[PDB]
Amino acid sequence: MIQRTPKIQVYSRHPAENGKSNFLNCYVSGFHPSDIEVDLLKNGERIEKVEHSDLSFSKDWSFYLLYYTEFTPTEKDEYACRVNHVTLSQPKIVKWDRDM
Amino acid sequence: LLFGYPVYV
Amino acid sequence: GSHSMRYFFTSVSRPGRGEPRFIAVGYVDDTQFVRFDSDAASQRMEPRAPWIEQEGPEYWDGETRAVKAHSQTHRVDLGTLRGYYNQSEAGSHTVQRMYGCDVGSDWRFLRGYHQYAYDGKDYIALKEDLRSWTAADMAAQTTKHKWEAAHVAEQLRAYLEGTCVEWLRRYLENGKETLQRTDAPKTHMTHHAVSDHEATLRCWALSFYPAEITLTWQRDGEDQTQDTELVETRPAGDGTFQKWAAVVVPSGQEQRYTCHVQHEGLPKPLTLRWE
Repeated sequence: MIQRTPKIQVYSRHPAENGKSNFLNCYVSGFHPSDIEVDLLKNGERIEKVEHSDLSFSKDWSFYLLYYTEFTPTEKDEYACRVNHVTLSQPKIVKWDRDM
Repeated sequence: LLFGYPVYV
Repeated sequence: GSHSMRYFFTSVSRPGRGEPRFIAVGYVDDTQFVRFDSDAASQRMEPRAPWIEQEGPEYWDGETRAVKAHSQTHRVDLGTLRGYYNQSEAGSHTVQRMYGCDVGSDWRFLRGYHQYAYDGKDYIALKEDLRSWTAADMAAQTTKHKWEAAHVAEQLRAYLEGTCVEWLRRYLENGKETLQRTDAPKTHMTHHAVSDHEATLRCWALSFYPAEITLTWQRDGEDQTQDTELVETRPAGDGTFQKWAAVVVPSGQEQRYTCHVQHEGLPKPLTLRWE
């Protein structure tokens, strides 16, 4: 049966400014089936308080979800999104780049 | 407002 | 201008782990306004936009009744489909359903939809005349014939041309501040050095609503379609959207490149340049 790989974007709600409060987003889209595992990482460790949007889908039926957590960027802290899905043979980690 | 009538495949 | 209302339903069977998971969401244009989640504690249809919160207990009670009835038909459908495709008891399968309506810029009924997918693939859809059915599979034929004999399309025609657009128009009015607004993209460019001989120029569109947007690069006015990196429009999390488009600019050539932004909230389309 049909299996489509999630596309992944990791980014902030507002332009990142150190010392100012924001949301860090991991957007996963284009995927099928809907069981997906999505975590936000701070310096490689799982952020506990992480919410997601309600499951919905595009015109070709592929699912999308936004995962998000409150955060205040600093110069040193590294953030990332780690995703696993049946189409992925190992969890894919995408690092947050505050120019993307 | 949702469709009010049952539909089964 | 033009508007739409859509309801999206997903049901996912979980053999040996109880009832299938069921999630319903409703949208007007790009704004989500309700949700139901069968795993959640409340068992109620719940508001997801501030303007729907002042509907009233008749609304919430009724929509909770109707959404639970949708959960129940999909729970039957999963067993039905597994039978049609001769599939084992063991596997997880997915039924999706979407229906809803478009109005044009006169706010009158323009187009109606009602379609299902099974395991990520088109199963059956109501044609645009709202009188007939498209089915590809042999298994889907059983469904098509059942629906023809029960006059489901007649029932759906009535709802899509009447109730569906009447409630869309009510929502458009009640949610006028959120739904009949545009947020124009706030734009900027970034420039990062790949190496000594070229650089990436990225044109950003941020905080816009609705989601529809065109971001293009030109070099001396020639469209750079095949050499532009374009990402999917993505939600900011606050009801607005974000997009970017990037090109690789050989040294000294920044001045040849323009970024072109088209969006409903802009008073004229934008031409941006690194300078």
